[PDB]
Amino acid sequence: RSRKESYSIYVYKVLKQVHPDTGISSKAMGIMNSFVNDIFERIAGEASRLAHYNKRSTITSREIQTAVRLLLPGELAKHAVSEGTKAVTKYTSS
Amino acid sequence: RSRKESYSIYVYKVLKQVHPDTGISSKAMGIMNSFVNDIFERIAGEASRLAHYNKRSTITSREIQTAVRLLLPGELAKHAVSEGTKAVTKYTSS
Amino acid sequence: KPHRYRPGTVALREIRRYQKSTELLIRKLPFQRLVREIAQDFKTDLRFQSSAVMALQEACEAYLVGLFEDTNLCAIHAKRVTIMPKDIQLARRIRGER
Amino acid sequence: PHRYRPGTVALREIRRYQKSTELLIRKLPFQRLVREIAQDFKTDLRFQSSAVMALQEACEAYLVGLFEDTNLCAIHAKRVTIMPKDIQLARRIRGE
Amino acid sequence: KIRLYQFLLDLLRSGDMKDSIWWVDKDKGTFQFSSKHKEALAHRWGIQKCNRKKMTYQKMARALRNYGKTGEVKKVKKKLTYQFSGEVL
Amino acid sequence: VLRDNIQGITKPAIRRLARRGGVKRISGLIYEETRGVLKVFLENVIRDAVTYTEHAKRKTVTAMDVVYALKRQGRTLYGFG
Amino acid sequence: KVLRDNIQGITKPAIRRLARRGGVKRISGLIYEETRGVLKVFLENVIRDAVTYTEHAKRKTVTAMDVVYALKRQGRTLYGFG
Amino acid sequence: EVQLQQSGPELVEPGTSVKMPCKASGYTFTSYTIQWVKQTPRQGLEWIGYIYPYNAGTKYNEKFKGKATLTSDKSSSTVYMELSSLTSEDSAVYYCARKSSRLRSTLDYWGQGTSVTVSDIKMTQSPSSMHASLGERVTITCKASQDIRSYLSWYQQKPWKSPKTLIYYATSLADGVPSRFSGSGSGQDFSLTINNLESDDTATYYCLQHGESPYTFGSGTKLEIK
Amino acid sequence: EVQLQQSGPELVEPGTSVKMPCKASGYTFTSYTIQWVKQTPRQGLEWIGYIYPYNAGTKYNEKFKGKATLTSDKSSSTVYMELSSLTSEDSAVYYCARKSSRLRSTLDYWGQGTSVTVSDIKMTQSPSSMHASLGERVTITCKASQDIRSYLSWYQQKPWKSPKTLIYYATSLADGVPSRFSGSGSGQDFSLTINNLESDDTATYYCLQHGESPYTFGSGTKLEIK
Amino acid sequence: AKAKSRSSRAGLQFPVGRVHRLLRKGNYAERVGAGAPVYMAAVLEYLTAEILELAGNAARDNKKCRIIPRHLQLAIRNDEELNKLLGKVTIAQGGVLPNIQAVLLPKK
Amino acid sequence: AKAKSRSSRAGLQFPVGRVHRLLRKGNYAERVGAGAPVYMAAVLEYLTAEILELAGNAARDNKKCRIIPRHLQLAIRNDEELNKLLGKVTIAQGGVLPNIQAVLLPK
DNA sequence: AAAAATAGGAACCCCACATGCCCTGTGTCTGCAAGTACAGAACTAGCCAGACAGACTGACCTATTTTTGTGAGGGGAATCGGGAAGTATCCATTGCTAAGACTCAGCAATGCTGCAACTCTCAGCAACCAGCTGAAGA
DNA sequence: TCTTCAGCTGGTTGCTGAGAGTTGCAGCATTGCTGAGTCTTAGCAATGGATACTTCCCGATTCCCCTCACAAAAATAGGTCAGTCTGTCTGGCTAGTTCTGTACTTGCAGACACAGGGCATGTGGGGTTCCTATTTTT
Repeated sequence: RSRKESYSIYVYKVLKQVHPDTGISSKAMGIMNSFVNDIFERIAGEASRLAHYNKRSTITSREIQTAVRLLLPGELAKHAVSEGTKAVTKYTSS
Repeated sequence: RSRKESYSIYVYKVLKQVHPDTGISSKAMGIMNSFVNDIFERIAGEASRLAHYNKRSTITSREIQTAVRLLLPGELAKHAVSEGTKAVTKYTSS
Repeated sequence: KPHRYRPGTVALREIRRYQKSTELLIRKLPFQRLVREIAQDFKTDLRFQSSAVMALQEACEAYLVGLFEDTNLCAIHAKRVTIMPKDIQLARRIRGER
Repeated sequence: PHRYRPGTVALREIRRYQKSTELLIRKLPFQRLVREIAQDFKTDLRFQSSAVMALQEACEAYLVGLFEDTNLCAIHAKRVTIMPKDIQLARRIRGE
Repeated sequence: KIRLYQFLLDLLRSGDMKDSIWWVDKDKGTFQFSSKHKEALAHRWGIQKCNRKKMTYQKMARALRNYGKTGEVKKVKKKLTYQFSGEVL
Repeated sequence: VLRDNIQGITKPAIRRLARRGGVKRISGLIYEETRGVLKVFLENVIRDAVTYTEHAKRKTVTAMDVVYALKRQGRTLYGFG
Repeated sequence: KVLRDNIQGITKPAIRRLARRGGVKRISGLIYEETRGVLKVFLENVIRDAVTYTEHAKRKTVTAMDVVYALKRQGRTLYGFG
Repeated sequence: EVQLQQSGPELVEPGTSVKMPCKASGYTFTSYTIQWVKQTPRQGLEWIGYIYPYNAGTKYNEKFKGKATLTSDKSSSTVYMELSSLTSEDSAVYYCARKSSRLRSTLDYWGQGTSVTVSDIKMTQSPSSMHASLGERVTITCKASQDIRSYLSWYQQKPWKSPKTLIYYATSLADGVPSRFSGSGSGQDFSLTINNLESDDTATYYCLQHGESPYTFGSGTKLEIK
Repeated sequence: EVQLQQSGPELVEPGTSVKMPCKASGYTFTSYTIQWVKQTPRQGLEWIGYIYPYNAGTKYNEKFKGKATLTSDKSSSTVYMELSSLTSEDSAVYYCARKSSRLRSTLDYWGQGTSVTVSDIKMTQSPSSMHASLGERVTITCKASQDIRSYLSWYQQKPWKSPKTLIYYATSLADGVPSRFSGSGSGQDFSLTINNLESDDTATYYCLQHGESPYTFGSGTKLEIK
Repeated sequence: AKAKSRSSRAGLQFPVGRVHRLLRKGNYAERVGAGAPVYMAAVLEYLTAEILELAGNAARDNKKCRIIPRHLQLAIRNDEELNKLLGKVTIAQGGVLPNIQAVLLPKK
Repeated sequence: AKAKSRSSRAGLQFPVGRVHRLLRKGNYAERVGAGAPVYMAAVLEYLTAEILELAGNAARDNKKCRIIPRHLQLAIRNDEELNKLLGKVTIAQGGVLPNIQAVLLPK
């Protein structure tokens, strides 16, 4: 009863979504949780840093938009911004 | 006419007080401003990360002192903690 | 005459077996004794988690494998297959921390 | 006439250029190059002079660091002449 | 600042490298300059004042005549001489 | 529109950048490969810089954003802001 | 208690195993000394950073999270420990 | 900017070793995989294999195993296909085209085609050939055998021309294609939507799956305008 | 932890040249300057020069230029002092000691001292000697000739023993020193104040400036207890 | 009123609210826009889906029904873009990619 | 009462209130302590004073009045600790140290 | 004859110096909540202790990689010469960055709610044990 | 007529999966207000044309000095092997450390008067920078 608050069941849900018939070890849960945390703090630091660059006190879709164009190289950037754009479009229409 | 708000005059005053005769170019002032700013966001990012580590919502002298010990290598750490401890100690007496 | 292998094929065989094996190549007891050796000089009577010393472990074997493949590239560049300490010093120099 | 032995002249400009601090690459072809390579991202950009200064000096610093790296790489192999194997090894160790 | 005549009196008082400039009458403050080491004095005073190009003796001759207008450090009619007053000594 | 300015950096220019680094003798195959690595350095650096300038709705690229891009890349530069 | 002489605790067949993980065929007998020196300076650096992190935390037992942060200090991010 | 240079047609007697290049430029040559495909008048487009130049990783079709051979050259940015022991039924056009390493990515740009002349999931294009005026309503069905996680890509091929990429990930429009084209459907059933019609639409259309290792092309649909 | 090993005593005829090492351990060798100082009984201590092994930078005293030569071995962490053309007025005890490259830092640790026998700014220590019991005040004066920006430090040496650093930057205590010592003064007037006196405190005391290139010691002061 | 999850509103699986909470308490700025957490969740699902799919292929051709971190390293090292994103990584319990040198191969 | 600067109170030249303001709006923590800006002004005066001493010593050895960035390059590249601190930074018109290999020298 | 010494007009750079002004850091007051000294539950690190087995290591043979020496050869360092852009000022234009004024869209703050998540406990089932009862075998 | 094997009935001891309890956290309803979006115009730097000259670069020659090809050694390190010495893995047991819970408190945030330091500007002394007219010997 310490409330570690990891992301193990959520990445478990997405892997059972994409690969329905494969199990996975807890070591890979540790690797993936460290990956999501490390990538998240990287891109969030870049987004806040870019918001400070433009004397802007907020982070919106435009700042994280430019920041994911920055950090993800090449075609990962364009595929990620396409899926993020359709995700925020579907959430906007609700 | 836009209040550029640099650190030139303080480097000027410290330069005069410890070197009473030496001249100085404005290009070296740009070098000094870039250096002091780069050290500022480095040590401030270290202090923010270490304060977020110990679930601390405040930055006092202890974590940023630990950031001084982390960043500056060798004799720089002990001399810097000496100057900072002397400064905050005589400031506490006011 | 007993059957003896020519040099190199045992070396290539252990290259093949150690590039697909993932277990730790350093024994845990001397490594934790060594990190305790490091540990006295900073402060006395420190305490360590097992996960912590495995973390420093796999970090330092990753660092040494990176350094050794850099040493390999340096030795192949010198028209050689033998590594000497000057290869390690050159790799440490180009990587920037000397 | 009198002709200098090879290497001595070369180390003379080694000595005068290591103490020199001015810029080495001509401004007009370099700014033409940066405009050409910036044309492909978005057409008709605009550059202030200080930006071109920053690109040029960053390029000079990166290239002189890479050249001293290739110097150590080449003199490791008991050679005084650099070949593209040396720059390939230097970029591979530096992570490019 | 006004370092010109002050340091010119200072090296005369210090007695350093007297082949260029030496004392002929310390009471009235006059002194006789050599015509050979004046280029060495030009380079030495240029590197002290931290200039941009090489100093010429014609340019120091241009600079030092401004003290005659103020009235402290003056010039008399004799080849390569220059003198102080009683106040500045 | 501009073309083939990669050859604008002349042969003694790569020679002089070698001379700053202490290089004694240079083979003939060095020059084109140094042009290539110089080009890849420009393409990544200018890509970061143009992304920063498109974020701010500026079609004029500042030196300050160049310091930003080099500092994120790991080659922080001083004196330009 | 006090501890002594464990930098030679790593064996030269273990260093050979590390080399064969690094993909090198032939090694010399002189590689182990500067191997121990490089390994020595690497762990004294990371323990200096880690015990500084612990000493700010006012803790006496070094966890694994400050180890992950100590490896993240030099741009050597360590994974799977939190 | 992305260009895939290829050689011309060859008149080769059977049983001879043939090697042709796939020189590329305008982009980082190592960053993208290079795919290979041949097209016959009797079987249509048919995937051969691909190589990824970072590790020289090769994967070949099972029915082209041994016949096909891939080599890569990082120095000249060229990739070579080798054909050994030429069968008489090998007189066909050969295309090499660029594809990124993602399964979301697909074949974006194509070579011109080398007409070399010699002296598993069954996925099917349901409509055979459509006849239309300049403003009708058309829809092409690409029902497959098993399920794929939207790994479908639609291609338009003009006669004696390279195929053109239209849709990636079965719903997202490719760069340079106008919004008149749109893909739909997920899982096993799919549809391609074209609202406006012009004269240049008269071509042969294909859909391509990549959810499994052997890539299979559609039967082909010839659209006819006026 | 830190060690500064030296060689033994030397019985040397005049006119020759003698090499001696200063092997050190317990710290990062390339990050610290190594200074050399000799000890004559009739002039006290005389600074020779220093070496910086990170770039092999040299600097010598003009009184010892030519006679003094420093050679450094980075591999064995050992530096070597070289005396050339030994005259009769060279019989002295030679010490090698460590100092950081920081100007605030001073000579923190010392070697045992090699006793070799042969077969500007002026610093003034005003009270040469004094006698005191075990509990009173004592004040030592270190008035200088020129202005020094608080770049002064005090040292205590026992007879036939290495010197020990007491203060650094003329006000801040060193490591391991008790709080009985207290330094004061800046500019040209400098003083050190000692709170309590013990039986081990009787020794010879020196103050060394490092605000200028010629490092000059004082005349010395012998302290007597009880 | 019935409350629907913002992940369900966006049609994703990662929690938008937890991301927004971590962004607000992450000391980035005192204001956070609406599209930033959902965009963050979208790019996170892209990265996790791609890496788990590559690990699924690495387990499938190895005839394993459980992903080991060796599959994770074989996924992350076999792409220049993934290696460029993860140049400074050390993955726990994974080993190293099997590669051989050209000179170290036998001549015959 | 009479206004008195925290820099004047603490014996600092660097502005304590201004670095305090940059800590408040630098998005580092929701609260900030009193002694941290004094600590930062102290350590920044240490760093600037030290490398300006090395630069002034380099200028005095070269016999120049004015501090040039070449003197700053010779100041920071000739120290091991500064090179460890400032390894990954370039300096405007700094250049490099005069350094050749000994084998490149002729016999 | 002649050039160093001697004046001076006319600009030209730079380091302080003064001033307007402006704007933001000090100061004071009020509120308030994060950190902390203290106490106790728990938790896991270090140590202890023994069996055991397998990597370590010195020795030895041998094979094989490297180093040193010789030598041809060709590739670039050095040099001369002649053309060709680089650039330093000089101007015209223009466009595009930003300050300022205006208007307003979404988000921090507040409060309530409801499903989220394994957790807390529960009532029926599996095996254990003994008294009771009944059949089998002498 | 006794023992002995076997099953039923009743109570005990665990065992276990699902109904139920509990609590931290995301989402829903206002709101105001404040940072963000838009238009306008000043103004200031960037872009292009003009031109001289001057430094640099491109092109032919030489030669000489590195470097690569090749043979001999000869250090030097790899493949086997006998004895071993030490890592490890088991189980336990403290006991110093760490987390949870409170009071309170004390240092820090918000808001308003201000005024003194900081920024841009301009000016003035103290120097530099060229060149042309005049006068004494070497």
